[PDB]
Amino acid sequence: MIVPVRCFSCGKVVGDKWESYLNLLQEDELDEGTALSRLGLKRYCCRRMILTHVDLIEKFLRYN
Amino acid sequence: MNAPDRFELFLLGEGESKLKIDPDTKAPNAVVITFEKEDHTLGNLIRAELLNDRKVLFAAYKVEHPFFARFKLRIQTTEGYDPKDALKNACNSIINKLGALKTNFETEWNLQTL
Amino acid sequence: EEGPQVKIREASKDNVDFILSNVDLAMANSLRRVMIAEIPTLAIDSVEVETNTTVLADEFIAHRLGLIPLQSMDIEQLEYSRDCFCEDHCDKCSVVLTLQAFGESESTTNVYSKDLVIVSNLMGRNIGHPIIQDKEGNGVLICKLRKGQELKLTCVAKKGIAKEHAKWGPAAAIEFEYDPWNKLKHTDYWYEQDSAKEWPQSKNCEYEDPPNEGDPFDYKAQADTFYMNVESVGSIPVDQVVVRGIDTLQKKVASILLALTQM
Amino acid sequence: SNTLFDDIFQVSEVDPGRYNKVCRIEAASTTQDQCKLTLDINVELFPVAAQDSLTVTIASSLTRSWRPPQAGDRSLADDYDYVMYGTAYKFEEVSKDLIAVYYSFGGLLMRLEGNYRNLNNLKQENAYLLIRR
Amino acid sequence: YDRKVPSPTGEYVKEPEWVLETDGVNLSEVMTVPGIDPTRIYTNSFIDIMEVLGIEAGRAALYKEVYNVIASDGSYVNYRHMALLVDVMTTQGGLTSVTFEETVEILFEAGASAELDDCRGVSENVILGQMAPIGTGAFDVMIDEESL
Amino acid sequence: KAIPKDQRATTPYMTKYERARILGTRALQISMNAPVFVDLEGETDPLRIAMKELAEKKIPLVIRRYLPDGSFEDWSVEELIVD
Amino acid sequence: TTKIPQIGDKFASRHGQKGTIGITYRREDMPFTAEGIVPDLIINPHAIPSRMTVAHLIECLLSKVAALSGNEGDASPFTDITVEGISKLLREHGYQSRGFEVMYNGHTGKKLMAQIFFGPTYYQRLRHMVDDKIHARARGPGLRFGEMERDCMIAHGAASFLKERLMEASDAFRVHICGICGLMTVIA
Amino acid sequence: DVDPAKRIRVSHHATTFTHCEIHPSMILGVAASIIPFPDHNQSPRNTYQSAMGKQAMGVFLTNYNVRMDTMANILYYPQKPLGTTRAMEYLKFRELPAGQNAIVAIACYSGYNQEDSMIMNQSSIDRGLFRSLFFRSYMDQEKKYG
Amino acid sequence: ALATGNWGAGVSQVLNRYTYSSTLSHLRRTNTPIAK
Amino acid sequence: DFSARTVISGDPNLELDQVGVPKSIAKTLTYPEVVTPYNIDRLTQLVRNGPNEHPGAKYVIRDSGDRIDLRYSKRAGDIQLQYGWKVERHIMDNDPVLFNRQPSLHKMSMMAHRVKVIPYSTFRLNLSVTSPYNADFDGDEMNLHVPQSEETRAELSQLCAVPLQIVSPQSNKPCMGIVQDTLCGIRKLTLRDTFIELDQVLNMLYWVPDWDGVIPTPAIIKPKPLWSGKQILSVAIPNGIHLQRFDEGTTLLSPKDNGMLIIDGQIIFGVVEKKTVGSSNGGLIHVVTREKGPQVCAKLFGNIQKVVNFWLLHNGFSTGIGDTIADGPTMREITETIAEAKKKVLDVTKEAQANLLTAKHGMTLRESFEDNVVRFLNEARDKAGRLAEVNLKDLNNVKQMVMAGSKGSFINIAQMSACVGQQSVEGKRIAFGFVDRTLPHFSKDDYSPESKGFVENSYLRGLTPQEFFFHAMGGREGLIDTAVKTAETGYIQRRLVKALEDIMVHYDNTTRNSLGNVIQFIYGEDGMDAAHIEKQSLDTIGGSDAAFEKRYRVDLLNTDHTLDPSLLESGSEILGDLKLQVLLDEEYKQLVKDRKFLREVFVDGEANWPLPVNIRRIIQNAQQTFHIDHTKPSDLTIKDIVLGVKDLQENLLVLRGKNEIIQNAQRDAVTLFCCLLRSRLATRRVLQEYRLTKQAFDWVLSNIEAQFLRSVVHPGEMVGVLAAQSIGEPATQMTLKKVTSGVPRLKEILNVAKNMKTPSLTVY
Ligand SMILES: Nc1ncnc2c1ncn2[C@@H]1O[C@H](COP(=O)(O)OP(=O)(O)OP(=O)(O)O)[C@@H](O)[C@H]1O
Ligand SMILES: [Mn+2]
Ligand SMILES: [Mn+2]
Ligand SMILES: [Zn+2]
Ligand SMILES: [Zn+2]
Repeated sequence: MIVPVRCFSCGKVVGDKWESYLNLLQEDELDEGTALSRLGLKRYCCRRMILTHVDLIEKFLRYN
Repeated sequence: MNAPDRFELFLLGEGESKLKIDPDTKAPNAVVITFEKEDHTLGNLIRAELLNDRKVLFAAYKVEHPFFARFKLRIQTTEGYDPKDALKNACNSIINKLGALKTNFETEWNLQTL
Repeated sequence: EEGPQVKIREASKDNVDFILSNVDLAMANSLRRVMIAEIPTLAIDSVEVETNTTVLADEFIAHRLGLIPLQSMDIEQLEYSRDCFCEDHCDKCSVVLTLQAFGESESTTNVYSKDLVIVSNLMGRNIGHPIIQDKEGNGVLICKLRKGQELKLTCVAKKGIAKEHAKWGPAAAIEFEYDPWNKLKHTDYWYEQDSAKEWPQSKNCEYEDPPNEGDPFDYKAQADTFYMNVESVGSIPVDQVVVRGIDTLQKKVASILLALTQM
Repeated sequence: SNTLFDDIFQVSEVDPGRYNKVCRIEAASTTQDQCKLTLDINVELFPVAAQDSLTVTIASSLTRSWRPPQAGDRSLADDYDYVMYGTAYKFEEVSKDLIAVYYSFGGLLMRLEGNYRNLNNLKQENAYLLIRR
Repeated sequence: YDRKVPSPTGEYVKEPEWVLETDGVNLSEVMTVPGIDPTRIYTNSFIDIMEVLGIEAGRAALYKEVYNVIASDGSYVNYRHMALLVDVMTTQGGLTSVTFEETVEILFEAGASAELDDCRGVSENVILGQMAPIGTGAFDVMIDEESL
Repeated sequence: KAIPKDQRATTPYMTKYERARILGTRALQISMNAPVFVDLEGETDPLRIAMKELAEKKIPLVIRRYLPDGSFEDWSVEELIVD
Repeated sequence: TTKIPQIGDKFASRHGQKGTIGITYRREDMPFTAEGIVPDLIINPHAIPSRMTVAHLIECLLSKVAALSGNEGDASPFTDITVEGISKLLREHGYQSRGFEVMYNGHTGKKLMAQIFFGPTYYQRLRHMVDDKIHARARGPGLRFGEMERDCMIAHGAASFLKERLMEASDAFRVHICGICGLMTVIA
Repeated sequence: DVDPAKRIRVSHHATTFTHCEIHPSMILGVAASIIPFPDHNQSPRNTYQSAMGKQAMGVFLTNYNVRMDTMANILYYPQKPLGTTRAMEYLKFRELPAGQNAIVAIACYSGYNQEDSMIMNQSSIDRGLFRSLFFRSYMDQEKKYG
Repeated sequence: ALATGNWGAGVSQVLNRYTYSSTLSHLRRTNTPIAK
Repeated sequence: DFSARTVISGDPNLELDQVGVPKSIAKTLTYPEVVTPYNIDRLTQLVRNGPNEHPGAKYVIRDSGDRIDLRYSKRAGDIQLQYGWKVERHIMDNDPVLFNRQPSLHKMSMMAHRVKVIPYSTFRLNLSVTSPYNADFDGDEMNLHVPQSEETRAELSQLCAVPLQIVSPQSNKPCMGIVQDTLCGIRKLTLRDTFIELDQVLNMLYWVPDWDGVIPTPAIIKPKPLWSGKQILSVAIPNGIHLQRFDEGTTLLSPKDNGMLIIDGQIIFGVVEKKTVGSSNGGLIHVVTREKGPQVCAKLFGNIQKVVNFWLLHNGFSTGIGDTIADGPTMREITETIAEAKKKVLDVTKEAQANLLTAKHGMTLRESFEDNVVRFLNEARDKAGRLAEVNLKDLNNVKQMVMAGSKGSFINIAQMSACVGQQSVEGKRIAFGFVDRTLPHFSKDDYSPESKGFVENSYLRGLTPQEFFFHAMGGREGLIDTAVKTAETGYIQRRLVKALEDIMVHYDNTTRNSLGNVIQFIYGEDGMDAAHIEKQSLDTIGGSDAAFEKRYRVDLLNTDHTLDPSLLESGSEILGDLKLQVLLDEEYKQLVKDRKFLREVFVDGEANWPLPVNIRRIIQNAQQTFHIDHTKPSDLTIKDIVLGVKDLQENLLVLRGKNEIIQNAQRDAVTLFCCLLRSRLATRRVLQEYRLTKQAFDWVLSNIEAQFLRSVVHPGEMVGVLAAQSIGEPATQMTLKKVTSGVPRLKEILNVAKNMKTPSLTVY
């Protein structure tokens, strides 16, 4: 619904990287993989976390 | 639910001990100790040292079911040599080589930048 | 200093790559495990919810609060709540943190873990503080509000071990390798046409001599040298994941000598 | 307490077929027209090549636990490179008016054809096997 | 087809033979055709076997139809289970197929026929509060006054 | 309608069903504080006790076997061979 | 309620094979890659060759590349996506190219003789779980014993059981009975 | 000179075409449009997936908090599949997914995953893997025809 | 008739909402009452 | 009532006969246990714990019939039990309970297990009980039933308990074996090259719970102490167990490590796979059951599992996409394989197109054409798949499963890696459901492979759209056929059981209905229990006349054809003795008749037939047990043998009546077993082959006789139900030529249908 706090599998914090990841794509124009590796998410387990997040809360916030 | 609390993996119920030591019937100068609220971390380590001891005739451990944090270690030794003595000898070495290693490390880390 | 030998090759606030040298696989593996499972650490483990008009449910939020890593350098000097003589919690067994947020702005207001206020007496032990490692010093995103929405909470942290719930774990991944060439033949490589074309060379191979095709297999060799790399989440600095890691084992094994003595 | 056959062999052939650590020597006796060895060996612990040659002794000691080296730090009823320990399962292939005794070393197998040690080769297990290069 | 037959020296050998196989069945009449072996003619219609060759030959056809079915899938069941079945099907002398308050209908008939219920079934025994004379119930147990 | 002790034609071996029923009738009795005939060389478990009983041949019971035609033979526990 | 996964809950890939969780292991105890990656889930090889679900295996290869490279991996049917191509790309990225990795046993740290096909695959949590599914009716004041269960008990010969189970608790009434006219006419 | 790893196709022996397919993957329905590589599966299995998908938990609508239905399952942390189909775009499966990308090993390891069973990572669970919300609504009417 | 399925009956059913694509699927179902 | 139902899971750490029951379920179900001085203390404690702490209790009932409710009861902490009260206690470790997976189609779907109380919420089971219950761990649930009295507990443990159902009557072999992992791995463990080192050895050894504590001696001493995989498994196979088996050219030096040979409980040669340790006619679990009994056999499946899954946990095993890729060169050969078959097809086509093809005899031209193209295309699929099999290596993990026996077969290799092949709907190639075509992407009158459903591609490679759709047509037909099978089968099964349910064996050995009618004058025509019957070869039947006379003829009056004097002590002294010769002529005449008789019974010459008392394995035991030297003459005499074997025949009793009729029955019942007997213990075999001593010989006999007597069926068995369930239950795994077959046939049989679908006469 919202970035998860850590990689389910390794524990790395990943919940402090979502705003940046998204800034890194739309503001500095990197392809998703280059952007991930810039946030230091280099094992495929963490990469999967950000790359396949879906921020549903952004929809949930539209209701009154 | 029917899930046993997680604390049960490291913390002794009422009435339980760290060790129970029992004589083994099968062969001489043998013992079986059951360790509670422990698992492989200890169990493979005590074990593997017991085997660096040449008065150690047998050593082996197992966790009989993965649901319970308990292991069972069987030491057999040469005539005259108490197995509980072989397990002080072996827990002793352990502590000593680690001793060692936290020092070799605390060192190597001020030799260090970043 | 004779015995098990160390050899850091990199270090960083966050990771420490090293090489253990002159030790058994078991003690190596054991230290790996301890670092993963049994180093004490501090983590939200109770959450009272005064108000949540958020779009997330409470246990969803709670769960997320248990996961925010909290400073833990001085955690030996916090007693486990279950050893303390207080009724429930207090300042010897617990930090208490507050969280209030209100979606004041029109646009969407984020709640981050810097918005966590400690509310209890620390006795100047360095614990409790939300850890912060992003450029903006937000740390972790906890929630999001809309204009009109509210969330007020208290939390209690408590000392704990990842065995009991991973939130309490300090370490994150732990690289661990040995014998990169395969000399020990501890593994047997799968392949279609050629084993060496088809498997990638470990970085750890440089550090070690390739074998020579003549050399008949060495039955006596053992596993003596290990390539590790411990990565910290941050509640505990790294060197300290190891040192407390070695130290926790050493206490495990001493509780075993103490209880032969009591037999 | 004894030893019980002992001779020197010529290696015809070394088949590994399908295995990696293990291979099947076909050897001859230098001496007898009659006495042969087909035998399975751990080639990683003890390599072996075509035409190499072998001093081979069955023996029968120097059934209680097994206890590590230590007795083994002086006490070697071996001056050899290579020692196995098996079990005879025999079939006394008593074929032609030559013998064949069979032997299994945790499943690494042997067979001796020949004749002169019929009143020699244990009916029985306790049987070691020993090789120098 | 190949047919295992003993050879002049005693051992079994293959000896092919032609065989005819038909769609449709006229056993009584085809049996009688010159040149065939009437002693080895077969059909998968066990009814016709029983009509021409009798109850026993039908029983043994029927088994062999049952056994074919079960082996054609490739499984194996011991003889005696299929033998039991096929006996149950043929013991009256022909081929018999095996395929608060209700029921009253049936009890009225019982009445009027003077039905004698042997009381060996498990339901009847339930209604009566008893064990059925099967397995562990097929004997009685009594106190051994004759012993020291 | 009864069949003299000689001339009895049924197996001299105990069947699995008789054995099961004996042991269990007897354990039912031992479980209701019925006197026991054998040395409890520790046992507390009534089935187990009963089986000790059956092995020492101290179960005084008789198996009445009906034949399909109404007629019956009586075989004692003592006498039945247990295999 | 929040439902946290448990022994007993059901899960599936998208290739028409489910399972239940038969136990959980904390991460220490799981096998690991030299990079210290550990599995979230471990499925048994015996579940594969008969069902011939090669698309599972291909999804896992493709999915490893996708994660490593940050692209969405094209799994549609009827294209020119190939394993060979997938495998190439994954080799470019440093892994052996059929998706095997060396792993190490958790309990010991020793390497594993065999290497292990390891990769992300998309799994679904399916509804309908050990808590909805467990009951246990033995009174105080399926799940039955029907025709077929009786028949098995007859087969084993268990008459006493069959009487106990199929009784009434409807008490045994007693009754006198003439031995000439079997009826319950007897004045007692 | 064709690619040894491509499938065999049997060429246009046709100069009379009147039409052409838009895309062959459009023969499939909604459910089977979510299976990756169905053309590499034995056919009954794609049939069994096409049922199970209907039991998976995801986010059925963005408005769940405001509905009140008999029963509902929302997964904490839906992830979109690393392996998708081009049909999914229309089915919005990336936006309202029903699944998570799990790191999976295929291995014999302890014997507790035999006979269509699985070992799952407890630590992974602790940190949220496959956790979901369940909601039950109960209703009741009042008085009636008395 | 909308509340029942009373028509030909199973003609009207409650819309599945387990998951987004189970919904779409239900809306796109067909049924045949009653030689291959 | 007194029962629970949940989800099942497997567990390698439970014994075959256990079931794990969650603690919550164990505090819900209860057993009424009577206070006595043997249990008043335990019952007391269980009362004080009460309903909600397990080992506890929910009610106490006194003298009165008064029911004391421990959860409410203001006196629940203060009960002083009396002898003769009752306590309803929670179930607890080792109570017997009955466990059942529905549908219960045969009796081993309801077996008694020993409780083990465990945490979490699933009922748990040993992997090897799975197959009788027909259960797996993807959802399946099963029901557990608690017996309520002492007699009922005895019935369940002394007749329905799992150990007693290892060997079943259905097929006179085991119905439980080693499966899945432990089967993949026992083979791996047992290869030539698998050696283990001391650290891992001792942990494997301590893993077997009743290892005597002796470390065995290593098969390698020399550069290094290394033990074999063989030896370590052997620790779990008990002493005095012998088994041998020859595979396609196994010898006693198995180049390939084929077959199997095991002596005194130690593996000598052979890799262990499904033929040895599976649920197989004459493998280890069938041997161990009989030689040492049910309880040890049931331990054995856990000691083998403990060992082997330990080893496999540290060895590892996996499978992956790689295991389905065959070589570039293999692929080209597969693709040509396939191209040639499409050219065969193309000629047969042109040939029918020119009107040159002939049908033969009531078979249409087009039927001929199709029969030929489908042979072609199947023959291609198959060659292509043999191709791929061959090319994969021993370390190919798909292959390693197939070789073990644990999962998968050739067709699976083939279709994954080489080619899926011709799809079919109702026995035929995909039909023209558009007018003269199978899909609109093709032109009309196209009978080619592709047009009619040949799928050339493998799964790895992927299907084309047209293939894809024809394979779904295919597939759908088996989904349908499957539901029709399951439903047809279930109705059959119930009707057979209702038909046969009252048939029982009686204490006259007769099998009868509830009327007392006779169905069979003796059960099974032989009076045996099918559980005690094994496939044995009847020796007299086969072979040439010369060969039978070398092996059995003893001619004491002929210096070439007597018993050499090294066979027997008396050997010198019997040469030319006339009156021994008279006995021996008599034994031969009976061997001769035997062979004639049997060749009339078995017209075919089939020598291997189920009979009770595995004589070869008794003799093999005698040989082990008396340490028998092949190198010394025996002290048996001619008369000892010849008359000893005649006397044993008289005591192989099935029927015991004093009249002539029952005697004839008895003799007829025991004829075939007596032929196998006289063939196996004939004089020259006893001396020249077996080399028995007098003492071993006398042991052989008295055992034959005890075992024979223990195979007889027991009166009271409900063989009806059994028959029916034995025939029905395997008619349920008919999930699957041009004669009506399989289930519809079998409907056609039991129904006695006037109007059968394919009636046929076979005329020789
Ligand atoms: N051990 C096995 N050996 C041979 N085939 C198997 C085996 N296990 C599963 N199958 C095959 O898998 C198919 C169905 O798979 P599935 O996983 O749905 O079985 P299942 O677990 O019994 O299904 P369910 O429990 O929902 O009834 C069957 O047609 C069967 O042939
Ligand atoms: Mn299944
Ligand atoms: Mn199932
Ligand atoms: Zn990660
Ligand atoms: Zn406190």
